[PDB]
Amino acid sequence: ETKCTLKSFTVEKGIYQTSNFRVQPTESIVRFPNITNLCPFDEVFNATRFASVYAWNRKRISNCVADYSVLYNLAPFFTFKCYGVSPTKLNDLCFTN
Amino acid sequence: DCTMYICGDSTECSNLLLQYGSFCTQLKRALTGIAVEQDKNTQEVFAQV
Amino acid sequence: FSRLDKVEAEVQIDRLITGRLQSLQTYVTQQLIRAAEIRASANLAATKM
Amino acid sequence: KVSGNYNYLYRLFRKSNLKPFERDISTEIYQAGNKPCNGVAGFNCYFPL
Amino acid sequence: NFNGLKGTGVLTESNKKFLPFQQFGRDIADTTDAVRDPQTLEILDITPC
Amino acid sequence: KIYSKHTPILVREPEDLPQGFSALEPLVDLPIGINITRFQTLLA
Repeated sequence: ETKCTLKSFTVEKGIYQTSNFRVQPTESIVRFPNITNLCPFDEVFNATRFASVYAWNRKRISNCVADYSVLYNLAPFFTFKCYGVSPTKLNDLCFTN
Repeated sequence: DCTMYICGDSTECSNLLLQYGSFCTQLKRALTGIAVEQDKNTQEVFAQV
Repeated sequence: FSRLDKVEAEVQIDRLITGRLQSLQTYVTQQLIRAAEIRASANLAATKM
Repeated sequence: KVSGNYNYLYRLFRKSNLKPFERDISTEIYQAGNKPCNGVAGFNCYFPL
Repeated sequence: NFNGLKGTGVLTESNKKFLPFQQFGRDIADTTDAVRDPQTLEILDITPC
Repeated sequence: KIYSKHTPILVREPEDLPQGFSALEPLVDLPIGINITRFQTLLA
């Protein structure tokens, strides 16, 4: 190891420093709430009528499980491009509201 | 330390750091140069008998 | 990493690697200056002895 | 709609610019002339929807 | 992976008393070191290996 | 965000405000979205 670090084939008497020391993790733990309420995306997207531009409505989505996999499964969803989060990474995060 | 200060607990971060050359190799050499010299100052002042 | 796509997160992560990397050099350069005045003061102490 | 869907509306004039996420729907008559316009839309004052 | 806080360390118990509106703990370095498990609401402390 | 600092058992004449440190704490958070510019405080 010290031969490789010093880029020489022989090392003279002394004290030399080499690679660091670290302890690898043993396993992994993942924690998330227990609600399973299946947020109503289809209610919003497949609504019979939509509001006007000048009087756009605000809807609250909370206390439910978000699943955008089935949402993106729809063919005619074209104009989809997101700023804060990459669009493919919406199934592994959490939001306040 | 080279990496744990910059890319601590991020294995993929260290891979990108290798593309910046031999930066911290200088730092380990430079910081060692100070440390060894500090012992020589004490030898010069006191060790005279 | 987990919030942005890997295609352009390199641009974001690069501007943060350089930001921390430049911080270390300023610290090291300070140490070389400080080590210069201490060594210039240990020789005076050795001469006094 | 083939026969004409006219339940969706917009605006052509507003007195001032708005802050983001603003919240009100005032459909009052908007005028362009110096003289005040009240009641029905007339000269230099027209229906804003 | 406490609610998206990816990292490595040893999870131990803590005696600091978070307020009801407090969930995350920080320090001088501005790196998280105290989180509360969403399911069972004890307060934990995070220190690196 | 609702910041309430209610001190009971304060033995003093009303006069003016006393001397002390007040640390307003958000008792409850309620995310509606609307903004308010006018209101009236109810009293019993």
